[PDB]
Amino acid sequence: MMTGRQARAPLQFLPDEARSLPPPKLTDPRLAYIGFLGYCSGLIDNAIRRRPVLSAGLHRQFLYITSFVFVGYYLLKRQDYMYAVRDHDMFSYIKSHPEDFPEKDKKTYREVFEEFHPVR
Amino acid sequence: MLKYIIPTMMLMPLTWLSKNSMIWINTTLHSLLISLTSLLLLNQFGDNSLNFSLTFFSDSLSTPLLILTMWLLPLMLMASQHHLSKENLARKKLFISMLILLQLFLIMTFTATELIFFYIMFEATLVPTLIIITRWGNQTERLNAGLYFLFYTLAGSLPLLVALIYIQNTMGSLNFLILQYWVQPMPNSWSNTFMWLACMMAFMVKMPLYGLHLWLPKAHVEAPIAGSMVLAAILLKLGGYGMMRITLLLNPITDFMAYPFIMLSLWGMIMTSSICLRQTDLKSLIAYSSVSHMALVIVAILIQTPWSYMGATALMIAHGLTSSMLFCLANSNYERVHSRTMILARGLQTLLPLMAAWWLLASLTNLALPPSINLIGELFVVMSTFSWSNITIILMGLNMVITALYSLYMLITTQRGKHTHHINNILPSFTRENALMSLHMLPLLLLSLNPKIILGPLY
Amino acid sequence: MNLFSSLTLVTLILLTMPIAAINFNTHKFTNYPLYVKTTISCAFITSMIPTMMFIHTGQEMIISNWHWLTIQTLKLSLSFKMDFFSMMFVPVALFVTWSIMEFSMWYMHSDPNINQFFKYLLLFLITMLILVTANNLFQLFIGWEGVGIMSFLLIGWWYGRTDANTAALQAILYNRIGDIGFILAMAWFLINLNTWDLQQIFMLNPNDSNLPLMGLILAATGKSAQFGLHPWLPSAMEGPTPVSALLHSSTMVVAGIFLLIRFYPLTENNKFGQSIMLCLGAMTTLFTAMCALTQNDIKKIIAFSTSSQLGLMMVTIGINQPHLAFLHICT
Amino acid sequence: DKRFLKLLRFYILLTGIPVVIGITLINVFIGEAELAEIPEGYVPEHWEYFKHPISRWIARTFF
Amino acid sequence: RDHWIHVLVPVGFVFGYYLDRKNDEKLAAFRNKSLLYKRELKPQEEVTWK
Amino acid sequence: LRWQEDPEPEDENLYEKNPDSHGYDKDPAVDVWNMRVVFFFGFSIVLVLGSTFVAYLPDYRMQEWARREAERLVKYREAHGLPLMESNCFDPSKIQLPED
Amino acid sequence: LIRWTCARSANVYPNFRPNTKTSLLGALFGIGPLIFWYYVFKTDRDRKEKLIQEGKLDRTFNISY
Amino acid sequence: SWDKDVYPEPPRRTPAPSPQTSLPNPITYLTKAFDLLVDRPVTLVREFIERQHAKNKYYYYHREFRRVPDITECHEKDVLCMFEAEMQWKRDYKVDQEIVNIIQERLKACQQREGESHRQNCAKELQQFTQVVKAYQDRYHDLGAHYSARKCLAKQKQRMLAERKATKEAA
Amino acid sequence: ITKDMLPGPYPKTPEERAAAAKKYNMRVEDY
Ligand SMILES: CCCCCCCCCCCCCCCCCC(=O)OC[C@H](COP(=O)([O-])OCC(O)COP(=O)([O-])OC[C@@H](COC(=O)CCCCCCCCCCCCCCCCC)OC(=O)CCCCCCCCCCCCCCCCC)OC(=O)CCCCCCCCCCCCCCCCC
Ligand SMILES: CCCCCCCCCCCCCCCCCC(=O)OC[C@H](COP(=O)([O-])OC[C@H](O)COP(=O)([O-])OC[C@H](COC(=O)CCCCCCCCCCCCCCCCC)OC(=O)CCCCCCCCCCCCCCCCC)OC(=O)CCCCCCCCCCCCCCCCC
Ligand SMILES: CCCCCCCCCCCCCCCCCC(=O)OC[C@H](COP(=O)([O-])OCC[N+](C)(C)C)OC(=O)CCCCCCCCCCCCCCCCC
Ligand SMILES: CCCCCCCCCCCCCCCCCC(=O)OC[C@H](COP(=O)([O-])OCC[N+](C)(C)C)OC(=O)CCCCCCCCCCCCCCCCC
Ligand SMILES: CCCCCCCCCCCCCCCCCC(=O)OC[C@H](COP(=O)([O-])OCC[N+](C)(C)C)OC(=O)CCCCCCCCCCCCCCCCC
Repeated sequence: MMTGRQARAPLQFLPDEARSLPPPKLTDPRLAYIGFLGYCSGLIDNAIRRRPVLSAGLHRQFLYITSFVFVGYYLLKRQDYMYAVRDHDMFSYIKSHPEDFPEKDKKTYREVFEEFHPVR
Repeated sequence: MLKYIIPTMMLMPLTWLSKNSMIWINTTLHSLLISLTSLLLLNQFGDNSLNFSLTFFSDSLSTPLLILTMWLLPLMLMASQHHLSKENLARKKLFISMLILLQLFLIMTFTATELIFFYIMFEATLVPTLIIITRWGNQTERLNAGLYFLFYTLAGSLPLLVALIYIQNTMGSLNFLILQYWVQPMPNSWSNTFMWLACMMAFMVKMPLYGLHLWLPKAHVEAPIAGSMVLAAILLKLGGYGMMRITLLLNPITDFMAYPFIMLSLWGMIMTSSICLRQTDLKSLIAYSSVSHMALVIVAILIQTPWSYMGATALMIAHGLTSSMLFCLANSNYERVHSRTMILARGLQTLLPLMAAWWLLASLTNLALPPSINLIGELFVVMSTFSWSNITIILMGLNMVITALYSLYMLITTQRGKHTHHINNILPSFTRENALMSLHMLPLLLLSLNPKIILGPLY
Repeated sequence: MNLFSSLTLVTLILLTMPIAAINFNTHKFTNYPLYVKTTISCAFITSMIPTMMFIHTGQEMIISNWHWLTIQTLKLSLSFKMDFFSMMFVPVALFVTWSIMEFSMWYMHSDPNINQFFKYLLLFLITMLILVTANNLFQLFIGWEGVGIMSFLLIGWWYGRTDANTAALQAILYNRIGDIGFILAMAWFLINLNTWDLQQIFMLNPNDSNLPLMGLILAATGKSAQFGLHPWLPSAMEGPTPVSALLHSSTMVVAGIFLLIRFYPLTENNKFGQSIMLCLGAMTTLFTAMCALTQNDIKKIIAFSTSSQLGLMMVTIGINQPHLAFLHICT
Repeated sequence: DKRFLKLLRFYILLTGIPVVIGITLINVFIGEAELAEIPEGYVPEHWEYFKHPISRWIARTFF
Repeated sequence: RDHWIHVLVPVGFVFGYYLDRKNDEKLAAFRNKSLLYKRELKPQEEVTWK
Repeated sequence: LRWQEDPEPEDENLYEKNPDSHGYDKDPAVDVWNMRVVFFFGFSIVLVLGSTFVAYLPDYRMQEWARREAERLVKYREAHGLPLMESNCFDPSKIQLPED
Repeated sequence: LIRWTCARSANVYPNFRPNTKTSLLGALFGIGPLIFWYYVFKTDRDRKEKLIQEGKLDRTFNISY
Repeated sequence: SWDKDVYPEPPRRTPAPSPQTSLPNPITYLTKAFDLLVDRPVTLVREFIERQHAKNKYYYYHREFRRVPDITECHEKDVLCMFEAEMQWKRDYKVDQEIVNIIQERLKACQQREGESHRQNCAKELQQFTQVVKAYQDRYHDLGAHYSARKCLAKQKQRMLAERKATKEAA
Repeated sequence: ITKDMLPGPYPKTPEERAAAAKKYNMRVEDY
């Protein structure tokens, strides 16, 4: 859909306009969930190699957590960028096509007739 | 809702870091603390629901289901710790993890503000239940049972998903609070007819509707005791909750779409109750009685009056407590004679008198003895269905005859008559067993003192 | 006022006190039957004071003391109707029950479960006075199903006997067939009159009262063992003799008759309901007195006797004489 | 059965007798609120719309 | 602590309770702005609820 | 013959090794503390304090308020000669009907 | 006893054959009463709805439903 | 106590005791025994508890909801206005429910109080009951379990179209 | 309990009728 939008400047994971956007906080709950997924990967890595699950290889568990948080931070940056691009294109298209988006006359319910259906 | 979701999740490190002799005690203790905490959901208002966030809310429909759900977990742990005593320790912790995970999915099934998140938690409940039945059920047929439970649900629920996404494309939202104000009337057409079926048939399977009920006397029978407790007490009520939410969007087409299903329920409660008169398996009898009781909840939701919704939510809470207690009583006899045949162990009041008193009280609540909330829900549904059509009292009243007849027959066969001579392993009732019966029966009887908290959002 | 209502509620709370004593126990009782019999003799004495001051002035009241539940326009309260029917039936029932329990201290002396027997007999008496003192249909239905359940538990007192269990379940079956009509009446009064209270039923006074009175007649046919729903009362002789003496002769089985006496402002304006009650009562009193002419079990003869007397009570309701029917109950 | 019933009554009464004694002392010595008209300019707290002290405490503490 | 495992579910309550209160400040756009409950602020008051 | 299988283990009686068993565990100290946890946190905490909590709910779903408010409105419109309730929920001056 | 309880439940469908007898009994006792109670309740509610919309059904004190 | 206008009672006329016999009735002796043995200790305990209440007096309030705009002057699908209109409608519906309950309590109290001449002497309470039940039925009946202010407004507009058509055809 | 003591299909040959009569602990002439 938006593939011609990111085709004049291809293969940019985060373009330069993405820096206009606020980055995800480090206490982002999505980023905390990705760190939790890294911790679960570290536990499964101890489990399949028959290491003691919570205790063995704390350096390896911490590199799992760190690597998932590291990749996931940039994935969340790109996610928020693409939804911001989606809304920017939507609003610029509505602003440039007023004949397709008229302001509908809102009626109050004193004029609005709705059919009544009795439950009896 | 996150003050309940996070302690329920903290039960997972609590069960996996506990000492091996402490995993029942610790999970029972802290699940009882979560259940005590669940009464803060009774901050309900006469006009507004208790709306926590964009994701979660709780009106007077979801609140008793939440309190019953959070109450059922310690009782399931007490019911299950004896027959899993010889189990491997990690499999025991995995069993407790499946119960905790099922509680976690249920409490945000009932509080899900948005309907597709309701759908995802609603269907997420399948996986721990399927695992509990097929892994810790006792017999061969559990595997076949796990298929029926899986595939009557999904075949009903995958058209719901599409239907909900269609509403997402039509209304722009699936927030139930937005849909309270943006609901448009659903006229008579074929498109809206299959819209109605896609919105309703997943919950018809969950209730179960008569004719769609066949998964239940396999799934509740072949399950272990905690599986049967949560299946009868909570997971049937996902269908009633989902109907009470989804029939907002289905007016006025419901006024003639309900006619076949009402027939299937009104005759179905005559059939399945009659089936209970000739059941040889006691646990199958309790399962068919659950189908018969949920038929009234189906009729009450489809006729959609205030009295019928009040009776249906009272009957859902009351049936949850009563059916869970009846499965626990049948399990207490199964853990002595190792057979679910009801005619096998007879005359048990001569051997086990206090457990016979628990059988008596659970039978009296099953036959809706006033003033139990069983009778409150039963009676209010009967009032509303009499107003719907005066002839229904026939099929209502005849049901209350047969409901009495199978309730006492169960009580006469197992408790009365002469004891079986060759059965000599009838141990005296453990403190755990009488405790389990009292933790079902005492809240059930105390709710008769103040039933307004289980009468739902339009009390 | 303050004497009448206080001693009214003291009679009922006093009856509930030995149930609380037997449920909160640790020891083997020093003659719990004597305690229950002393309690019921004292409740007879306490119930005689509102009866005397009804005989003096005609003093009647309603004690709606506890708001229980409001279903939008149906306020349900714990409500006690102290009128002529309660004022005469409560002392007669307490006097009869006091004799039944001093009889039971002899007759049931060999029974190892005599405390459970006196507990069940007192629970019957409590549910029967809930039935006869009720002001709304829900509380009357509590008393109604309560005397049905205590009837079950007391017919099947010797529960290893197959005939006792069969007779107890038969009594349940016929009474639930009558409860169909009870719940029909409750449904009609709620939908058409917006009430279960007797006062609004009598004040609205509906002319199209065929269907609720047919429901009440079906409920009395079940409860008072009229023809068609009669054989459970001769089957109920399978219980012990104090059960047959208290419940199945004098106190429980008049309840259906009592129900139609309670709704006499509706039956007096319905000649069709009067004719139905007249024909049903005459059919019952002929058939059961005819059955009693050849029986050999003495309790079966007395059971067909009292079902014939209940048929006579149904007759005198059917000739629009409800106070003679109530007098024949108390007699 | 007797041991179960003794332990059941013990653990119900263990908190129930202090709860009944405390409710009695609250009803006697603290006592119940009196209905009053709202003064001019006074904005009541949300727990001040309830009559019993335990209800006001629940409304102030939890709800 | 010798009984450190008995604080997992209670602190998970409190922290959960904390997050609920922390969410309320994110849903305070209509605080003292509803037509039903808008009012002038009392002295030494900055918000009508927290 | 058929394969190598453990025979059926006989069903254990918890009262044999522990005649004071509450049925929670075969270790008697764990059994007694499981009993105390179930009874204290189930009956002493949830049932008693929970029933006390429900008994003193602050006007659950504004029923009592609604009586008292009704006792205001009746008293306003008994005295002013107004009817106790109108058939119209909404003022007919603020309703446009579809003309015909 | 085990043989009886197995015959009553699990052996029934392996020994079911759809023929004239089982089809004519399964449709008489399975969908027959559904059609019957459908037409009874439908005729009753059509008659009652017609009486209410024609102002003939006495609904004077009916406010609970 | 309560307000004697919303819960009215006629003045009590009890007759003076005119004993014709020489036998003393037990009711006067039991009334004196109830006054001595029962009523005075209960009164003293209540006076003690009432002094303990008067030592610490505090107040609660009846919550006053101001009137927000109703559903007729809310724009269609405007959830912020029609939410408040819906909450106002639900509160008014709950209060109308309690008004019907008050009038039913008056009707039942009159039926017990007037006794055997209840049919003549309770015509005013019966008439008020009939008026308020007709108003409640026109306002809220047949809306269903999913009632709202929109359903009630649609019911009122249907009833007003029927009344306008009946007025037009009769002129 | 085992598989050849459970109920099975309808007996057609006389030896099948004989072995199912033996299974239900009764005579072939009575089965
Ligand atoms: C007692 C121990 C019981 C056992 C302990 C353990 C119990 C088990 C565990 C329970 C745990 C709690 C469970 C949750 C419940 C929480 C409490 C609650 O919700 O209370 C609700 C409710 C409201 O309490 P509240 O909101 O706190 O107070 C409202 C007031 O506005 C505010 O109150 P107030 O300020 O207006 O009143 C203050 C009141 C304090 O308030 C209380 O005590 C009420 C709280 C007690 C609640 C107890 C509930 C537990 C269950 C009790 C029932 C079962 C007991 C065993 C069985 C008995 C037989 C059945 O003061 C008094 O009590 C003192 C007055 C004493 C009068 C009698 C003596 C006078 C003469 C004395 C002469 C000698 C001295 C002369 C000189 C004196 C000089 C100074 O309280 C009650 O219902 C109290 C129970 C009694 C009710 C009336 C009983 C008679 C009714 C008869 C007719 C109706 C029934 C007909 C049946 C017919 C047969 C079928
Ligand atoms: C908030 C505060 C509330 C305080 C008040 C409590 C309110 C009710 C709560 C629930 C009470 C049930 C507890 C007893 C039954 C279960 C255990 C048992 O069987 O023990 C036998 C045992 C004594 O027997 P045993 O000789 O040692 O051995 C038994 C034998 O093996 C052989 O046994 P058996 O067959 O000879 O004897 C069993 C017998 C068998 O008798 C029957 O089955 C006949 C019952 C039905 C016909 C008669 C009643 C009909 C309805 C009228 C009553 C309700 C309305 C009354 C109002 C006026 C009208 C509107 O049952 C009884 O006598 C129980 C009396 C109460 C029956 C309640 C209705 C059950 C019927 C089914 C449902 C009906 C609708 C629900 C009603 C709910 C009312 C609140 O009892 C005890 O040791 C009691 C332990 C302590 C109980 C505490 C109860 C409260 C627990 C709640 C805790 C939290 C709040 C704190 C309150 C604490 C208060 C102290
Ligand atoms: C548990 C077993 C039974 C389960 C039953 C589940 C429900 C049964 C009915 C499902 C119908 C299919 C989904 C409908 C979703 C409705 C969404 C919608 O907008 O509909 C209107 C739309 C209308 O199209 P539209 O909305 O795009 O058009 C615009 C609107 N108009 C019409 C005005 C121009 O309906 C459809 O497009 C088709 C609806 C019928 C679909 C028929 C194919 C499926 C048949 C039923 C299969 C059921 C499961 C089979 C498997 C059984 C077990 C193995
Ligand atoms: C031995 C123990 C007794 C108490 C000992 C200690 C106290 C000593 C003596 C002093 C008395 C205590 C103070 C007065 C009592 C409290 C008074 C009071 O206002 O209480 C508040 C209220 C009075 O009612 P209310 O109308 O004020 O409030 C009810 C609450 N709303 C409005 C929300 C509905 O509650 C009670 O009094 C509760 C006790 C009721 C007693 C009867 C119980 C029957 C249970 C049956 C269950 C099923 C019923 C189904 C059928 C119903 C009918 C259809
Ligand atoms: C709830 C949904 C999920 C279901 C499962 C939940 C399980 C989890 C458990 C959580 C805790 C328990 C929750 C439910 C609590 C219900 C109890 C409760 O709150 O009650 C409040 C009720 C409410 O009554 P109330 O409304 O009148 O209270 C008045 C309100 N105040 C107190 C503020 C003035 O409390 C009472 O009734 C207290 C009065 C005394 C108790 C009754 C005494 C008499 C009982 C019968 C005596 C014998 C009569 C004759 C019979 C003879 C023998 C048969």
